[PDB]
Amino acid sequence: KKSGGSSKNLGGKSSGRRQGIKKMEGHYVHAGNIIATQRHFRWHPGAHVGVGKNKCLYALEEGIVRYTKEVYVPHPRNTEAVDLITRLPKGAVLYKTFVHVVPAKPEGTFKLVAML
RNA sequence: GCUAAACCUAGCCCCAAACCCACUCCACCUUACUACCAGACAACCUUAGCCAAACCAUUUACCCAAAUAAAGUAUAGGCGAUAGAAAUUGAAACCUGGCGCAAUAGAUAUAGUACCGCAAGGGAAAGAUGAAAAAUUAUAACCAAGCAUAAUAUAGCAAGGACUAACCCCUAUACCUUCUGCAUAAUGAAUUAACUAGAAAUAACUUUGCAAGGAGAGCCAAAGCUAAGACCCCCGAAACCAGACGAGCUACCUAAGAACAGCUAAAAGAGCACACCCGUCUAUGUAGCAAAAUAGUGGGAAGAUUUAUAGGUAGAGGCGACAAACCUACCGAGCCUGGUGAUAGCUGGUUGUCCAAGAUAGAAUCUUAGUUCAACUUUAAAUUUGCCCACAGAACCCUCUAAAUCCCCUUGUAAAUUUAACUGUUAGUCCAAAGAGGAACAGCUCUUUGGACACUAGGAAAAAACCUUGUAGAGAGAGUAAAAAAUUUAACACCCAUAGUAGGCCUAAAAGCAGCCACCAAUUAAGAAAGCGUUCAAGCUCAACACCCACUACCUAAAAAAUCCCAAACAUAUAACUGAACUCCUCACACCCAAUUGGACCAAUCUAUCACCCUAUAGAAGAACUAAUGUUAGUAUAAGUAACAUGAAAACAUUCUCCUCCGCAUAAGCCUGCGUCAGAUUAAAAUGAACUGACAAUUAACAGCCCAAUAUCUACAAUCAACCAACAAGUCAUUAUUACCCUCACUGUCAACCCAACACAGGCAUGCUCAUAAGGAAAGGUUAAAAAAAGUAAAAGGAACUCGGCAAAUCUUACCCCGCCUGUUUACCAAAAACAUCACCUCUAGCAUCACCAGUAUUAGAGGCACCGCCUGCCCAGUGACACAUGUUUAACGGCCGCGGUACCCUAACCGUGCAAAGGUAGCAUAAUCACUUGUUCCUUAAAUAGGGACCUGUAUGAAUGGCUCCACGAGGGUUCAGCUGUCUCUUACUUUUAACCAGUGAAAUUGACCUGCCCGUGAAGAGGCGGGCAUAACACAGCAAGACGAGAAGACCCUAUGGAGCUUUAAUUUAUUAAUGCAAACAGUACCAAACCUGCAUUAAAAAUUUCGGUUGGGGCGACCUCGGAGCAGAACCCAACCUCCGAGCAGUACAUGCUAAGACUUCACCAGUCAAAGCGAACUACUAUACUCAAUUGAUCCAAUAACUUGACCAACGGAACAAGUUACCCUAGGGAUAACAGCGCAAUCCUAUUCUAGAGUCCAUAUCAACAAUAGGGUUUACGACCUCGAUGUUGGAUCAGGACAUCCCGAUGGUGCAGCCGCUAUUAAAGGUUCGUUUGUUCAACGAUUAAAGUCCUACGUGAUCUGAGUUCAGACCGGAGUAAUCCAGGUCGGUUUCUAUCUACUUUCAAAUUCCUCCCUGUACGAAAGGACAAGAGAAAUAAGGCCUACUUCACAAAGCGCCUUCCCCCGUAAAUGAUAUCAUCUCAACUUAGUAUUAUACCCACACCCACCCAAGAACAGGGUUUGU
RNA sequence: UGGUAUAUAGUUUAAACAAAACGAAUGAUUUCGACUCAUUAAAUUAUGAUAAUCAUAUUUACCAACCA
RNA sequence: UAGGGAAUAGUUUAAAAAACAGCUGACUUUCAAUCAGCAGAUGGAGGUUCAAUUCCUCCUUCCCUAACCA
Ligand SMILES: [K+]
Ligand SMILES: [K+]
Ligand SMILES: [K+]
Ligand SMILES: [K+]
Ligand SMILES: [K+]
Ligand SMILES: [K+]
Ligand SMILES: [K+]
Ligand SMILES: [K+]
Ligand SMILES: [K+]
Ligand SMILES: [K+]
Ligand SMILES: [K+]
Ligand SMILES: [K+]
Ligand SMILES: [K+]
Ligand SMILES: [K+]
Ligand SMILES: [K+]
Ligand SMILES: [K+]
Ligand SMILES: [K+]
Ligand SMILES: [K+]
Ligand SMILES: [K+]
Ligand SMILES: [K+]
Ligand SMILES: [K+]
Ligand SMILES: [K+]
Ligand SMILES: [K+]
Ligand SMILES: [K+]
Ligand SMILES: [K+]
Ligand SMILES: [K+]
Ligand SMILES: [K+]
Ligand SMILES: [K+]
Ligand SMILES: [Mg+2]
Ligand SMILES: [Mg+2]
Ligand SMILES: [Mg+2]
Ligand SMILES: [Mg+2]
Ligand SMILES: [Mg+2]
Ligand SMILES: [Mg+2]
Ligand SMILES: [Mg+2]
Ligand SMILES: [Mg+2]
Ligand SMILES: [Mg+2]
Ligand SMILES: [Mg+2]
Ligand SMILES: [Mg+2]
Ligand SMILES: [Mg+2]
Ligand SMILES: [Mg+2]
Ligand SMILES: [Mg+2]
Ligand SMILES: [Mg+2]
Ligand SMILES: [Mg+2]
Ligand SMILES: [Mg+2]
Ligand SMILES: [Mg+2]
Ligand SMILES: [Mg+2]
Ligand SMILES: [Mg+2]
Ligand SMILES: [Mg+2]
Ligand SMILES: [Mg+2]
Ligand SMILES: [Mg+2]
Ligand SMILES: [Mg+2]
Ligand SMILES: [Mg+2]
Ligand SMILES: [Mg+2]
Ligand SMILES: [Mg+2]
Ligand SMILES: [Mg+2]
Ligand SMILES: [Mg+2]
Ligand SMILES: [Mg+2]
Ligand SMILES: [Mg+2]
Ligand SMILES: [Mg+2]
Ligand SMILES: [Mg+2]
Ligand SMILES: [Mg+2]
Ligand SMILES: [Mg+2]
Ligand SMILES: [Mg+2]
Ligand SMILES: [Mg+2]
Ligand SMILES: [Mg+2]
Ligand SMILES: [Mg+2]
Ligand SMILES: [Mg+2]
Ligand SMILES: [Mg+2]
Ligand SMILES: [Mg+2]
Ligand SMILES: [Mg+2]
Ligand SMILES: [Mg+2]
Ligand SMILES: [Mg+2]
Ligand SMILES: [Mg+2]
Ligand SMILES: [Mg+2]
Ligand SMILES: [Mg+2]
Ligand SMILES: [Mg+2]
Ligand SMILES: [Mg+2]
Ligand SMILES: [Mg+2]
Ligand SMILES: [Mg+2]
Ligand SMILES: [Mg+2]
Ligand SMILES: [Mg+2]
Ligand SMILES: [Mg+2]
Ligand SMILES: [Mg+2]
Ligand SMILES: [Mg+2]
Ligand SMILES: [Mg+2]
Ligand SMILES: [Mg+2]
Ligand SMILES: [Mg+2]
Ligand SMILES: [Mg+2]
Ligand SMILES: [Mg+2]
Ligand SMILES: [Mg+2]
Ligand SMILES: [Mg+2]
Ligand SMILES: [Mg+2]
Ligand SMILES: [Mg+2]
Ligand SMILES: [Mg+2]
Ligand SMILES: [Mg+2]
Ligand SMILES: [Mg+2]
Ligand SMILES: [Mg+2]
Ligand SMILES: [Mg+2]
Ligand SMILES: [Mg+2]
Ligand SMILES: [Mg+2]
Ligand SMILES: [Mg+2]
Ligand SMILES: [Mg+2]
Ligand SMILES: [Mg+2]
Ligand SMILES: [Mg+2]
Ligand SMILES: [Mg+2]
Ligand SMILES: [Mg+2]
Ligand SMILES: [Mg+2]
Ligand SMILES: [Mg+2]
Ligand SMILES: [Mg+2]
Ligand SMILES: [Mg+2]
Ligand SMILES: [Mg+2]
Ligand SMILES: [Mg+2]
Ligand SMILES: [Mg+2]
Ligand SMILES: [Mg+2]
Ligand SMILES: [Mg+2]
Ligand SMILES: [Mg+2]
Ligand SMILES: [Mg+2]
Ligand SMILES: [Mg+2]
Ligand SMILES: [Mg+2]
Ligand SMILES: [Mg+2]
Ligand SMILES: [Mg+2]
Ligand SMILES: [Mg+2]
Ligand SMILES: [Mg+2]
Ligand SMILES: [Mg+2]
Ligand SMILES: [Mg+2]
Ligand SMILES: [Mg+2]
Ligand SMILES: [Mg+2]
Ligand SMILES: [Mg+2]
Ligand SMILES: [Mg+2]
Ligand SMILES: [Mg+2]
Ligand SMILES: [Mg+2]
Ligand SMILES: [Mg+2]
Ligand SMILES: [Mg+2]
Ligand SMILES: [Mg+2]
Ligand SMILES: [Mg+2]
Ligand SMILES: [Mg+2]
Ligand SMILES: [Mg+2]
Ligand SMILES: [Mg+2]
Ligand SMILES: [Mg+2]
Repeated sequence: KKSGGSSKNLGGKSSGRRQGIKKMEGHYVHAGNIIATQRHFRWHPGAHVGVGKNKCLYALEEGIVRYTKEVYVPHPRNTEAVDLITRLPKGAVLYKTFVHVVPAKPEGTFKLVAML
């Protein structure tokens, strides 16, 4: 009988992006394999780890994935990060979580091919 | 032992072969089956649609002249669904058979007959001996249901375990379907027999053959190829189209006919009133007399009347005084056949045994009742890891610094992935936990984690979701698991008090105690005062001393609903026992999940070959029925029930009694259908006969069946036809000339009769009779209960009944609304205010040989309004029409304002301003007119939501969509005087019918099976069937209607379906058709130019056609929403919903290598799409965090179109998008749904109600006489909501009548406590449910108001108790009006008039709770107690009444061997809330859940009933039957 | 019963610390008056809290309703 | 309860203008009319934009519509 009002909120129907870690600590990866996806920089690229447009971390070499805590030093051109470290107390250091790939195989080997 | 059972032929089916094709005579196209006369009418012309496309709109296979192959190829196509060649290639061919049926099969077939239908057309059923029936006292018996032989004994899904024993004991909630879940009161089923339902490609698998080849040309082939085997149901709509058949009913019309007494007036669409026509109201009837009737009452009855006969109009239609009427007994558009096995995402159904595995995140979708992908699940195969998991490791911003997860060697285990091939599931329930919404309600809704259920067992009482427990068998063995409810409450001090001082101040006063300051001090000891109190004072307590032991607790305070409480019981014998399908023991072992899937066996039948008292191995298939409101047949149940029938006596000769609705004849129709003989047949009836067989019969004068030609003639009604007067202007006639001498044939003739399925209470024209000279019988017999039906009479009253004076009686006044009037309509729920109508007005048309019309603008046609009377106002902006250059037109569609201010208020002549085409004029007005509204006032009634007259901005009155008056009329609606009455107070008596009993005959719906109880509880939420209790030998008959969610009709309300149809339109598409215009074509004439018809191509109208009308949704509608991104819910890998909470997007800017290419990866849970990228080529570069731009989303598939190419194109926003389609249905239809609303129940308790706790405030003071705020704690289930659990193959819904059952939260009556209780009246609380709780006016009302009363006129529940008991005013279909909405169809919370209420009782229950009675008033006490006065009791006692219950007839009254009331008689106990004594714990006191005493209690008292084979028969104050009483009154 | 509005001099009426209006008085003015002008008197439904705002009950207004 | 629209000088309208009203004068014996001058406005709050009656958002007042079916 008595009619009621409607909800005034629209949208909010987006689905999950299925982002996060794809390769955990100790996993074996091949060159090109995506290690992690993210919308903001939660994990930073370390050794033999590339970063794409969308902050996607991928393996540059074949090997084992490792996660570490390292000291963060921004690039001087980056003004937002450089305007933050100049306001820190003398003695403080910023830390961030980096992901690395420890290579497994060597670049190659020298083989005998002829005896001239 | 009956009924029955059983059979093998009749013939039929599919092929082959072969082309096929008459006859005695007579008759047959007119009314077919009819001997015989003047004619000329003639045949051809695209099938459409269902359906498919999941809608639909282009489109959607249908032999078309050779099997195979080419080939499902070329090609076509909303390039979708699907459709689909050819060239070319090139085979075989002996009718006489059957792994076909065998009487529900096979042809429908014993036959296109019987029968149904006007017609087209539809369309059956069944038989059974034997060699011989010229062997008929024959051919044995044994078998379905149903019965009989032979009824029954506490108790219960009917059995099982058993047992000496049938029953008694113990255990046990029918089946199918459908669901989250059914004993469910959800579906289907009476039962027996028979019949009745899974059809196939692709690929793959299995088993042979051959093998780089296979195959009996085609084709395939990187082990393939050939062959075989093995997988895809049944019934059902409303509809659509084509072609036939129908106007003997009905609607209208044509031709020529008929009927209408009597009276009044004599003029009549006049009145009274027969025949006749219609069908107003009431009752009855409701499977009937009747698929629309009967009785009574009513309307009309010389006209727009009624009616017989023949003919005409036919479904894309007709007809229509429009009711969406009627067109052969369901017309929103007929019937039949066919297309047609229409379609159905929907319901129902789906047939042998046994084992095994087996419950599922989600996405898209005109999609959420479905489907596809994924996920889960199954089988086969290959391979190698899967599950469990150690450290280490995974973010800052930030609020819960969460339980956890992700990753993961070891370890313990045995699964996992991949490949191949498939189906089903995709409508979820509770519990725990984390949360969202709602109300920190819901058996509520939405997500997540896990569990259980949808499988077994045990337990929690019964029990889907809680606990225990799972792997299957036998056992008269054992050990265990879970598993039983505990609690009982409030005593408390005694004793004593002098003084500075009335401290100071304030104050009228302030003295311990209104306020401010101080708060010192006397006495052994006592506050410049802690609580009451006083106007201020007085006055009473507390803190003090003394005395000596109060020598305490300071942890909780209640309860009430409705049929009947609910196991029975128990405080004391030593913790162990009982207890499963778990586990052990002896033996055995494939032997307990829906859908789905895999596998092992098999009945019968046919065929091949065996076999040979009924089998084997194989091959085949119409291969298996406890269920489809299934089909046919048989037989039960209801049920020997409902219902049906014959006037009397007698010599069967006749007579008597009573009806007379008639009767006789003709026409029509029918066709031998009560004449004789006979009968085994038949009626209720083993004389009669309408049935069977034979025989006979209706005789023409009545009637029917007619006529030579040509030309020609026919002005003057009828009505007693004469006066007279009319309009509606009428039914009757010849002559001339020619031709023409035979004559009585043929047919109908009966009856008790036709149309309605009937030997039907219906329908049926005319003449005479008009109450009969003709024709008929209401009672089978008895009894004389209820209820019911039809009548008669009724004391006193006289509408108090009721929605209403319905009905009955009686013979009557006045008024209002609507419509003028007679008239017409929804055959079968509406007769009316609706339609028509005289009159008025608008529009169109200047004319002839089939309508209008044999007419000509004083005409005809299309429409509106509705006689008359007074009137019909303003608007042409918009739409339309006309005219076309403006323009014209509303008696065409339609429309006809607002703001602010001013005379005290109200109002505004007036002032200011804007808009419009014009601004609602006259009039009327609380209306039949949205709501407000029961508006105000007068009349009317004792009392008025009624009615009438007025007042009235009515903001939604209003003028030919006609407005306002006024005669007459009305089965219209409303009010009323008077009278009348059984309508009512308040019923009663009698008669008839029915009824019951006897006799005869003998139905229907219904039926899972039944060995068919009550209470409470439980439960799919309302139990005869479950749990706990109570009750209980068996059995008929008559009554009742509370229940069996009783019977009946697959709900008509509501929702759903990409289901239908009707109507409307500014929905989409289209103009075939019709009309007009233009061009062309055709055609001619003297640079100009050609009539029309016809054809083609365009344009514009008209009138139509086809198709559709999205979804989500705490039912639908309205509103809102539909794609993408960020945040929270979701805290830590990923994922996660709500019509949940917030913020955003549908770009922009910079580059111009945002160039080419390419490993490896992520992925919005599928697909599609989307995303990140090393190296490399080529560039750039030595500075630019440059080498995939910044930016969060910043977006759109295929086809198609454009384009030379590159490339571009949709707010396809319903955003995975249909190339293009809206409304309405109450005129509606079909399929379903309790998956989904409205009534009811159930849950919940926000709202509502009640109580308690708290003590601010009110009450002069005074918190608790009384009332009560802010809040708190519980309970109730009467309101309004919310939820969607049972029911939509039906649970009938308001109020009232009838009868009431129950709760107490008590309205009166009773007993008590308190009072701001003097008394009389009251307020409040405790206890009490035995008894009682009125009549009236308006309203449909429940309520409410009012009038008069009462001791009181209680609150609630019982399916808002009760419709198989009633009522239908209201609500709530089909008709209609008003206002409003809309272009219209149509619609509204609106108002108004009208509108069919079925049921024969099978079961349960009940049908004498036998018998104590309640209250008011009067007198008296008493003018007493009380009291200033006014005023005015209780108790005791007495008397008289009312009601109720139970009886009776002396009188009265209705009546009369009797029954009744209006009359008379009788009527008997109590209830418990408290108030008081004695007296301990606690030596006072204290009514004591202390022992005890009293008010103060009934084994409710007693009363009633109490014997028993004379009993055939009769009588009765006894009674339905039976029974009972009497007969010492059995001629 | 329900909610929704409600209140201001003596009345009438904006607004609450109280504004204007009718009437009253007073003068100014006129030969005297009316008009006019000026001046004066005159009020917040009352109860409890915030401290002047919410409540509290009244007060009259205002619409709502058995049901099928 | 749901939904749409509106708010501009004291008043009524327009896309920051007019009209009156008001104030100041002239004309008239006086008033009115007339003539000549002067003033006054974007309900409220918040935000974008250099700039907002003119782009959005919430609140107040008022208006209109719907509030249905059994
Ligand atoms: K369809
Ligand atoms: K047959
Ligand atoms: K059920
Ligand atoms: K049912
Ligand atoms: K059932
Ligand atoms: K069934
Ligand atoms: K005819
Ligand atoms: K069903
Ligand atoms: K569906
Ligand atoms: K004092
Ligand atoms: K006959
Ligand atoms: K009849
Ligand atoms: K006679
Ligand atoms: K009729
Ligand atoms: K009538
Ligand atoms: K016009
Ligand atoms: K009236
Ligand atoms: K009146
Ligand atoms: K009109
Ligand atoms: K009438
Ligand atoms: K009587
Ligand atoms: K009954
Ligand atoms: K029923
Ligand atoms: K709901
Ligand atoms: K869509
Ligand atoms: K609720
Ligand atoms: K139902
Ligand atoms: K005591
Ligand atoms: Mg989100
Ligand atoms: Mg989501
Ligand atoms: Mg289709
Ligand atoms: Mg060919
Ligand atoms: Mg046959
Ligand atoms: Mg038998
Ligand atoms: Mg038993
Ligand atoms: Mg079955
Ligand atoms: Mg259900
Ligand atoms: Mg059950
Ligand atoms: Mg039952
Ligand atoms: Mg059903
Ligand atoms: Mg098959
Ligand atoms: Mg069609
Ligand atoms: Mg047709
Ligand atoms: Mg006829
Ligand atoms: Mg006839
Ligand atoms: Mg005629
Ligand atoms: Mg006459
Ligand atoms: Mg007459
Ligand atoms: Mg008459
Ligand atoms: Mg007619
Ligand atoms: Mg009509
Ligand atoms: Mg109609
Ligand atoms: Mg079908
Ligand atoms: Mg199994
Ligand atoms: Mg779509
Ligand atoms: Mg689904
Ligand atoms: Mg591992
Ligand atoms: Mg799913
Ligand atoms: Mg639930
Ligand atoms: Mg003192
Ligand atoms: Mg003093
Ligand atoms: Mg003092
Ligand atoms: Mg004293
Ligand atoms: Mg005092
Ligand atoms: Mg003091
Ligand atoms: Mg003391
Ligand atoms: Mg045991
Ligand atoms: Mg076991
Ligand atoms: Mg076993
Ligand atoms: Mg066998
Ligand atoms: Mg066999
Ligand atoms: Mg079969
Ligand atoms: Mg059978
Ligand atoms: Mg059957
Ligand atoms: Mg019976
Ligand atoms: Mg009978
Ligand atoms: Mg009879
Ligand atoms: Mg004759
Ligand atoms: Mg005769
Ligand atoms: Mg008789
Ligand atoms: Mg009889
Ligand atoms: Mg009777
Ligand atoms: Mg009488
Ligand atoms: Mg009355
Ligand atoms: Mg009267
Ligand atoms: Mg009455
Ligand atoms: Mg009458
Ligand atoms: Mg009339
Ligand atoms: Mg007249
Ligand atoms: Mg009718
Ligand atoms: Mg009628
Ligand atoms: Mg009329
Ligand atoms: Mg007019
Ligand atoms: Mg005005
Ligand atoms: Mg005024
Ligand atoms: Mg007027
Ligand atoms: Mg009205
Ligand atoms: Mg009356
Ligand atoms: Mg009007
Ligand atoms: Mg009108
Ligand atoms: Mg009348
Ligand atoms: Mg009439
Ligand atoms: Mg009998
Ligand atoms: Mg049944
Ligand atoms: Mg029960
Ligand atoms: Mg009986
Ligand atoms: Mg009965
Ligand atoms: Mg149904
Ligand atoms: Mg459709
Ligand atoms: Mg269709
Ligand atoms: Mg659509
Ligand atoms: Mg919908
Ligand atoms: Mg809804
Ligand atoms: Mg909408
Ligand atoms: Mg994916
Ligand atoms: Mg590179
Ligand atoms: Mg979509
Ligand atoms: Mg998507
Ligand atoms: Mg209607
Ligand atoms: Mg139906
Ligand atoms: Mg339900
Ligand atoms: Mg309900
Ligand atoms: Mg029920
Ligand atoms: Mg409750
Ligand atoms: Mg007080
Ligand atoms: Mg639910
Ligand atoms: Mg049923
Ligand atoms: Mg009580
Ligand atoms: Mg009572
Ligand atoms: Mg009821
Ligand atoms: Mg009943
Ligand atoms: Mg009625
Ligand atoms: Mg009515
Ligand atoms: Mg109307
Ligand atoms: Mg009537
Ligand atoms: Mg009835
Ligand atoms: Mg006395
Ligand atoms: Mg004592
Ligand atoms: Mg003592
Ligand atoms: Mg003077």
